[PDB]
Formats: sequence, structure tokens, C-alpha cells
Amino acid sequence: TISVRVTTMDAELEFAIQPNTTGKQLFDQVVKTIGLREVWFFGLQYQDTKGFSTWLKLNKKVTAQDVRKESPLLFKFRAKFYPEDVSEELIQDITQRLFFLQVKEGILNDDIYCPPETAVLLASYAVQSKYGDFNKEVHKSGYLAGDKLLPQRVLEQHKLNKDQWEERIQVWHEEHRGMLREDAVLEYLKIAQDLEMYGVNYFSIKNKKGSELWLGVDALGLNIYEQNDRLTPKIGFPWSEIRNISFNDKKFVIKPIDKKAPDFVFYAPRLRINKRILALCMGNHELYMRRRKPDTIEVQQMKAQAREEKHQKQMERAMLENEK
Repeated sequence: TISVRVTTMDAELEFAIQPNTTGKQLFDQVVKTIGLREVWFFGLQYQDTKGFSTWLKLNKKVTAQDVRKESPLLFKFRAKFYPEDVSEELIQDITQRLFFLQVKEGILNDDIYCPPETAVLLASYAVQSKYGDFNKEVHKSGYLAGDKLLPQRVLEQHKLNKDQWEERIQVWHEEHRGMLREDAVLEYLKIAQDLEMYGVNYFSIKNKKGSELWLGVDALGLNIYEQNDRLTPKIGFPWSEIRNISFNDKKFVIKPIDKKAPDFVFYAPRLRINKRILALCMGNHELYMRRRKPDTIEVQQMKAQAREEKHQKQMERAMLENEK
């Protein structure tokens, strides 16, 4: 039997599996352990035998995928898909917290572009989540001096020092007094989800002519970007307009729903990456159609459980808040 370590954005988990264990059986233990039921967004990422970041396929034996000759096997539990609207679609506090931490990681390392003024508001919600209500006795000058709060490109391209950035974040921290940490997490996600790069998987492609471009795959559809501008799509293909996505030997074809419009063609060189593109397209299209049908009874019951858990946590805080 095989020892496994799974890291979420804020937890270490240890498991032992049979060598016959599928992805789905390992994944099911992870989500049961952390109490996550919104499982459709998530997957297990690992570094393969060549050092490439790889999604574990749930419908295959773990040890048959290109996992390393390590012990224990290491995985990262991460969101693979994003909702169109966090308010509507992230039901559980755990789901909200794991999206929050994964997105904030990508904001702070400059993976997800964020203008300075937005970075300050995001940081103010991250502070409310970490520290709770501002109190001028504890949150003295320097209270944020030890925190990674802004993207490096925001800290670089300005001549404000550490102290001036902390003062700007504090103004908004003070404004969030009375906000539950979980409500700050949600307000963070509501701002982040409107960023141009939020929830976009980028891939390096060419058109027929050989112009170097980017493909974006996201919740809403496909986008084509100029090489030097990953913020503004030059062309958009909503999932509602895509009949089929396929590739054969570097050549991708996007067939439209309107059978009289032409196909869109692009080229991507790596078989490994082309499979990953196809999997994100099929996964994003399936969730696009699913969120346009009515909530399953299962989802209604998760919504109920979440609302009751939230009501219960309020009662407990009411009881403690009262004692003194």
C-alpha cells in the first residue's frame, strides 16, 4: 500500500491507498475529509515523471498515471474550474475559502493582473478575513508590516514605501468593521471575479498565417488574444456558439452552432498540452450548460445544509458575544 500527501490551500492531509485505487477513490477521500460537497470545481494536481503539472484523471488507476517514484506521492487539491458568479454558485464556506486562497495566491504572484486601486481593496478584504474588526489599540502602525498583501508588480511600479501602502489598506480595513471573516472572503471573490485574467487558462497558439497568439479557456467560452495583450480578447467564442472542439496533429477546429458560419482553426504544437486544452474545453462547456438548467435536488440540500450551518454558527457567536 502507498502513502499519499494531499495539500489544500490551507491543510495537509495523509492517506494510504491500495495500488488499484482510482483517482475518484482518492479524490472522494479528500473531499469527505475536508467536508467539501461542491466537488465539480476541483481536482488533484501532481508533478509527473518529466516535472510537468498534471491533473489526475479520476477514471484511471492512480499508479498508472505518470506519478513519480516518490514516497509519499504528493498532490495539490486545487480548483480546475471557476463559477460564472461566486455569490450564486459557491455554496459552502470551505469552497469559498479554497477559491479565495487560490485566487489570492495568483493575484499576489502577478499570475492574475490586478490594477493597484483594486489590489488595495482586495488586500482590505484579505485583512478583514485574517484579523477581523479593526481596533486601534491592537492594529497600531505596523500591524500589516509582516503580511504579503499586494502584488509585486504593484509594489515595484510605484514609489510608495511599505508604510504608505499599509496606511491605504487600513482606511478600507476600518470601513469593513462588523463584517464576518467569511463575508469578507466572499466580497474578495466578488471583486476578483471581474478581473480580465480571472479564471482564464492561457495557451500559446498560432493562426494559419503563423501569427503568435493566446487561447484563453474560461467558464464563459474561448477567447483569442494578441501575443502582447492577455487582458482584451480580439475574438470571443461563447460556449452557447460552439458545436464541437477537436484537434488532430496540432490543428484545432472550433465548429459553430450556426452551421452556415465557418469553422475557426488554430495550431498548438504539444500533444500533452493539446489534451489538456481539450479536457478544459469539455469540462467548462459541461458546467456552462449545467448551470443553465435548474439546481438538482442534491444542490438544494447543500444550499439548505450551508444556510443551517451559517445559522448555527451565528447562534454560537450570539451565545459567546452575550456571556460578556
